[PDB]
Amino acid sequence: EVYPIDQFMNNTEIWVFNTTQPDPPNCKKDKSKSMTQTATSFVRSHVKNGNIIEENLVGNFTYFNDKEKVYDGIYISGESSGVYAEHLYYVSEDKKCGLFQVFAHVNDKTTIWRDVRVSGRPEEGVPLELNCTKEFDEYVKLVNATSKSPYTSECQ
Repeated sequence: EVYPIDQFMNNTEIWVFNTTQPDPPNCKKDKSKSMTQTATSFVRSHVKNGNIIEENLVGNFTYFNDKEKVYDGIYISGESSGVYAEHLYYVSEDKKCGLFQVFAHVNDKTTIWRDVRVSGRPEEGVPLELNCTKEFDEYVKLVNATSKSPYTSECQ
């Protein structure tokens, strides 16, 4: 069914825990700032050559699903990795794990990938909901993609 991306993104820190993005930078995370009824303002952060880069972005809520009552996606203008749309298509029962379809365009090159994102700092001995990670693993096998985790406990 459909999970409110506006609720998932209303968390202090959302980390990219696993991704099929090719060669992803380390320590990818979003930090919420504020939301209106129709858009969220947030800081998208990652590390490049030891430097923390922070982009102040606006995600405009929209609908991938048919019934158009629950926001499940955002449009993004000017994102530095070329991501123009993100579709939240699954969230765990405990609301800590979310699966994303990511649509990107840079330099006459248009790509898609998928993420497991975690609504908080992952722990040492607390695994994510099994259906969440397994559904992602099913996709990774189906498209024969390579998956990587941008996260380490050393991430600021």
